[PDB]
Amino acid sequence: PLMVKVLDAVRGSPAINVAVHVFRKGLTTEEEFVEGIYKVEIDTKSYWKALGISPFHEHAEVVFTANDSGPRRYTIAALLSPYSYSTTAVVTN
Amino acid sequence: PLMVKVLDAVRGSPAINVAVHVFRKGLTTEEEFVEGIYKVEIDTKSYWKALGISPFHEHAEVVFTANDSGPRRYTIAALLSPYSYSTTAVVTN
Amino acid sequence: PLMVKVLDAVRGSPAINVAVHVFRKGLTTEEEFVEGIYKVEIDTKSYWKALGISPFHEHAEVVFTANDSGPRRYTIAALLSPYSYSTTAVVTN
Amino acid sequence: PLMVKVLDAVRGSPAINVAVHVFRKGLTTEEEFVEGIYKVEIDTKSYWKALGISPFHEHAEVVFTANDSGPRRYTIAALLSPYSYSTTAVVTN
Amino acid sequence: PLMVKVLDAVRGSPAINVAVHVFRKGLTTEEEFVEGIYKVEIDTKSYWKALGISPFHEHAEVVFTANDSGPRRYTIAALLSPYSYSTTAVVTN
Repeated sequence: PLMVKVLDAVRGSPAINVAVHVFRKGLTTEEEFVEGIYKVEIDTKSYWKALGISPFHEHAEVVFTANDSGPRRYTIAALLSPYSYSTTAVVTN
Repeated sequence: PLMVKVLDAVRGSPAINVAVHVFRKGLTTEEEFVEGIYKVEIDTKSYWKALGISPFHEHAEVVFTANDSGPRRYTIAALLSPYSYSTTAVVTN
Repeated sequence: PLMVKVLDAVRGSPAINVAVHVFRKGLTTEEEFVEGIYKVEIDTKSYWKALGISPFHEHAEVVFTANDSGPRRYTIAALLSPYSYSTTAVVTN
Repeated sequence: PLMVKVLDAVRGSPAINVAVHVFRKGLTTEEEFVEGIYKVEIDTKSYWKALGISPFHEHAEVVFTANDSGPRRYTIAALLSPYSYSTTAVVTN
Repeated sequence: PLMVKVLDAVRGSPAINVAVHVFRKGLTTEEEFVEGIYKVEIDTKSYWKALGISPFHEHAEVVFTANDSGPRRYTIAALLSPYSYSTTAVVTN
């Protein structure tokens, strides 16, 4: 037998985030997985990845430059954060 | 036997996010997976990926430049955040 | 037998984050895993990864430069933080 | 037998973070794992990783430079910190 | 038999962080592990890792330079710190 009980009875008004997982049993390889159920990515960067099998093999002249700059703003009040009977505000005077 | 019970009885007015998964049993390879059920991507960048098998193999002259700049703003009040009986506001005076 | 009981009875209005996992049994390899259920990535950078099998094999001339700069701001009030009967605010006078 | 009971009865309005895991039984290899259930990454950097099998094998001339600079600010009030019947604020006069 | 009871009865409004784990039984290798359940990484850097099998094997000329500098500020009020019936504030006059 295998029984899983989550949140059988609720009487009020809650704020919930539920994730239930029950299991019974060349260059990049991934198999038989679960990735990023409740996931947040903000300002994620990747430049070079898995270029090939034989890149720049013979007499390569490469100049690599990466500039991250400038005015960038990120304002968040609640992130993966449930609330109940509260007050949430973002004010920019 | 295999029984899974989630949120059998609800009496109020809640705010819920539910995700239930039950399982019974060349360059980039992925197989038999679950990816990004509740997923948020904001300002995600990727420049070079999986260029080929033999890229720039012989006598390549490459100049790579990546500039991230400028005025960019991201304002979010609630992200993956359920609420009940509350107040949410974004004000820009 | 295998029984798992989580949050059987609730009488108020709470704020919850629930994650339940029950299990019964070339270059980068990953198999049979669970990754990043409740995960937040902010300003994550990766430049070179898994370039290939034979990159820059013979007589390579490479100039690598990585500049991180500029005015960048990240303001967050609640991150993976549920609340109930409270006050949350982000104010920029 | 195997019984696990977590948070059977709740009478108030709490703020909770729950994670329950029950188990019954070339270059980088990982297998049969759980990684990053409640995980926060802020300003994480990686430059070179898993370049290949034979990179820069013969007569390589490499100039590597990594500059981290500039005005960058990160302001967070609550991180992985649930609260109840409280006051949370971020004020920038 | 194997019984585990955590937080059977709650009468007030607390702030909790719960993590329960019950178990019954080329270059970098990891297997059968649990890593980073409640984990925070701020300003974590890694430059070179797992370059390959035979990197820079013959007559390599390498100049490595790593500069960490610039005005960077990190301000956090509560980190992995739940609170109840309190006051939390970050003020920048």
